[PDB]
Amino acid sequence: MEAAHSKSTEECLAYFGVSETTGLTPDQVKRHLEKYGHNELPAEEGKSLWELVIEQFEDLLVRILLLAACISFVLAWFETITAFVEPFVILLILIANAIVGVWQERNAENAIEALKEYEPEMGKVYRADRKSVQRIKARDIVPGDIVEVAVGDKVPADIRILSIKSTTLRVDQSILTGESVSVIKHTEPVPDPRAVNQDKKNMLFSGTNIAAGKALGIVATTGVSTEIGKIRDQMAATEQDKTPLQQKLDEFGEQLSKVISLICVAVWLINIGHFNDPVHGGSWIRGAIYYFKIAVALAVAAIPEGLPAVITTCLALGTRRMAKKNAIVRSLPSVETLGCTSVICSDKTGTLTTNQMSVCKMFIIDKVDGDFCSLNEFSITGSTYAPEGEVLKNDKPIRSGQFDGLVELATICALCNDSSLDFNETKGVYEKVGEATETALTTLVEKMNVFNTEVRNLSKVERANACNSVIRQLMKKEFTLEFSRDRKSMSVYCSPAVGNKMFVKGAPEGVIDRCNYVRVGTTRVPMTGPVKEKILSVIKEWGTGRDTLRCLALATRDTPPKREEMVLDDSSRFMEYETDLTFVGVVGMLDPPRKEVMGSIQLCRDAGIRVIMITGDNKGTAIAICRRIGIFGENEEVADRAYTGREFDDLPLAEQREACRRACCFARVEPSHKSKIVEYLQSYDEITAMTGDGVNDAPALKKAEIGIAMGSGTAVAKTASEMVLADDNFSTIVAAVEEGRAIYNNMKQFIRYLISSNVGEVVCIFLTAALGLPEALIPVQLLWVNLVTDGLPATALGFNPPDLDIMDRPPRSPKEPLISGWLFFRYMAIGGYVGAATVGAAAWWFMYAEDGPGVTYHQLTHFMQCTEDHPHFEGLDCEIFEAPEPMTMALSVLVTIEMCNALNSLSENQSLMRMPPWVNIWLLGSICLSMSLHFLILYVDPLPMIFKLKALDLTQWLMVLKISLPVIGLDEILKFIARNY
Ligand SMILES: C/C=C(/C)C(=O)O[C@H]1C(C)=C2[C@H]([C@@H]1OC(=O)CCCCCCC)[C@@](C)(OC(C)=O)C[C@H](OC(=O)CCCCCc1ccc(/N=N/c3ccccc3)cc1)[C@@]1(O)[C@H]2OC(=O)[C@@]1(C)O
Ligand code: NA
Repeated sequence: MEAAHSKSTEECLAYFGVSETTGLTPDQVKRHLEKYGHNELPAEEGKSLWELVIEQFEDLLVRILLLAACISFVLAWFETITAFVEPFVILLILIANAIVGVWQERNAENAIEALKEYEPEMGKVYRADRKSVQRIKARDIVPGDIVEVAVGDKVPADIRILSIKSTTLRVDQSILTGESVSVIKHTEPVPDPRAVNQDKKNMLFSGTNIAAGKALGIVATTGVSTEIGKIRDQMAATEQDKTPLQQKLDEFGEQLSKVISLICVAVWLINIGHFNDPVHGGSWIRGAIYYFKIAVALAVAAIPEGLPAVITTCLALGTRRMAKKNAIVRSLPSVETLGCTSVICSDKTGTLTTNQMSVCKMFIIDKVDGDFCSLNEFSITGSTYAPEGEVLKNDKPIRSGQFDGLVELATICALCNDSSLDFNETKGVYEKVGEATETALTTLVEKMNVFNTEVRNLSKVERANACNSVIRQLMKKEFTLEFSRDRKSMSVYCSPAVGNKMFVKGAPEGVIDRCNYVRVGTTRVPMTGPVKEKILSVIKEWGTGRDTLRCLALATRDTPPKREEMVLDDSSRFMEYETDLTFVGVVGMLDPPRKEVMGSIQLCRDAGIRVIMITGDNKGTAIAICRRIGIFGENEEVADRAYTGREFDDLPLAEQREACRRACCFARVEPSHKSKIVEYLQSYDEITAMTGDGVNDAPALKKAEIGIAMGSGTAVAKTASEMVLADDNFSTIVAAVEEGRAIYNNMKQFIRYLISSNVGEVVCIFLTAALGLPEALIPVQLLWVNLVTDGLPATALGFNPPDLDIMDRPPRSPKEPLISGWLFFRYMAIGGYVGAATVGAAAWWFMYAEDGPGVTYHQLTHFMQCTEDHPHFEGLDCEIFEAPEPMTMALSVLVTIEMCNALNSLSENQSLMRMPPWVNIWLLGSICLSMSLHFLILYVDPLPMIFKLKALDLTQWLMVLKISLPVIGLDEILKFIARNY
């Protein structure tokens, strides 16, 4: 049954054809099981380790490296023990990344799997095969089963309550909405078919816990058809878009594949003269090997092997840094999307305010005389739940007992209240026991002390519930009509130890409309026009004005109906029992905003981040609270920038999307509205942060770019969110967004640094193949630089001091490329220099170097013909063309250039003369280690044979410096162009 809440208990039994006493027959269970399936959510389609490994090798760049490794293995097979080092190192990189990926997925947690912790293992049913109850597996429960639940039981399916075998039935529905008080259930049907779950007073939802009582019911839906099952299907459908940087890697990969292939065509076209080369000759087996080991070098030089290690280590350190600021980020790639947040949708009571109620104002009727009227407004000091306060009128201490209207006012707050106070010695602070708005009333009557009781000598524990207990002795709480959203009030039936009385509290409009009289001290006066208008006017002054208070109308029924003429089980008749009331007074309490929220809203204004408030208050107070914390101006018109649940649904889908682009406040939203607002924001390409703390909020948290859960929220809300606020404070979001922009600012820099190095390395290898020179750089050397020599200053670039105007700029566009425009031309000139500096360095030692054999450029270009001992050759040893020394010139030039290029990466356009290189201390320290590591591989005896290197003379290093140092001069010239032109 889709709408079993709207059907009577007889209609539900008639639908399935099951008796409440006998239960489903064995043949009915057979057919109901085949029709509706088993009472369980679908299992996770877990990927195999093989599936992950394939995923690791699905990336094009990884595939290129694997191909290069294979070519290297073959070349090593047909070539010195060092030969197979190159294949192994490449493979080790790939293997490690895969292991990292596998570990990441294993650590990852799935919210849908979390939903299964709310699936009980067992369930109690009544079936026709046995007379007594049967405790079967909850998986085997089918719709139409007669199910019994009691205290401690977890509800196994969506159950329509048939009969409550106890006095009352209280259910803990906290998994749906978060930390909440138990809800009373009944058996009468709910008229509205489109009613929300909060109003389904006759339904037991799967996963909830029975707080107290015992009832018999009939199963309405099972599996994915339950309310918790519908939420799973919404989460399954939600697709997680790749972070902008992840998409850029996909872009950089496919564009790099085109350049590598076009270079292979370019080298073939440049060396097309080999078609006119004679046929007889052994240089063809050497030629194919020459271009194959250049292809391996071309792949290593193009791919930044160390970039993922530097990226994942900067995000991991930023997560530890955010954790000290109470921001628990779960996914590392989501830190980039955190700095890109454009709209923040936040709840109020948990995040924007402290959720610590306290009565601040109250008024009782002072005098009614025809058209004249006067009230007795009061002020209450003390913002905590402690009974330490003072009642004031016109800022003057008063004794509350001297006013008779306050005596009846306090008895309502003490009796029409299900909460209490309690003192904790481990913290020395009075704590809350129950609802926050009800605990404020118990604290209020303690500050009043309307009976002038002596509490000075009472202990702190006794002081907490002392004046309340006195009032509790005077009257006897017979029964309680619980709160319901249709009448928005609750009442209690009391008798003395004079006839009986009823004390009512609730929303002002509903309670005052049911008042026919007005309490004036101890007398009674009929409710008239000018009195009701004076009362309702002060209601709007406290709820809409600067006070932003939540008002509660308090009334009594001096002549309640007879006890036998009342039915305490019909929740629909509760409003009829709460009629013909006498207005006593109104109590207004404040949910104060946090201290750091007002400044955090202004930081979002300076950073171009829009804040949207989501409350449960009426539209008048929600707009008033927005004007208080800074969402709206005090005199700013907000006719089309604030909506409610009914207002938003009464709009067509066209005007709903237009409303979400200008709205900054949503009051009393339906459960589906959070996911609808996210989609409308995403339709405008907004990066939306959404808050929530229950399974109801779980689909909206996954749909939003960044779900934000509460540290005190449910486990499902945390597993569904990208960030968890440890202190539930809204300011943690702004601090996490600020840190997200700061991380990406430094992250943008070392990416450009490592990428520009790969550009210069390719130009170096393209010049080697286009001219026919010996290999100036070997893939083993390039891997050592791209992983270690350049990876250390890249990590150091992640610690660059952040800009002082980060929160003064609009959020970054996700489609903004890292390198484009004039910067794209810079790294071409820089890369064109590195490629020419390294190739020219190795060609120097071969040609103009005194320490090295002078050789003609033709000989160097035609060095593969040395074997002939041609007359064109001078009989020079052919082994010279394989000498180690020249590869050290190209390597030391490349290393020193990247050390200089790392200094130029401290700023995009600012000069080093203006922003000095010693701004980042970690960058200078990383350069020292990287250079020392260069000497380690140059001098420590095992390493240079592995890297095919030899030490350089003090004269040779000066040649490296005069070739590498002009990089700073070249890059400063390019920076000087962007600044002044
Ligand atoms: C890398 C080396 C070379 C030689 C190359 O071809 O690079 C070109 C290239 C692909 C781009 C271009 C480059 O084009 C040129 O330089 C053309 C010069 C021609 C000169 C001819 C002289 C005769 C770029 C380089 O030109 C310059 C001059 O910088 C600029 C730009 O690139 C980026 O902005 C970086 C995004 C990073 C994204 C983040 C990222 C993180 C980790 C990554 N891998 N982790 C791995 C780990 C393990 C395994 C594998 C990977 C990869 C990326 C782009 O145009 C880019 O193709 C694009 O679509 C843009 C918008 O991305
Ligand atoms: Na999400």
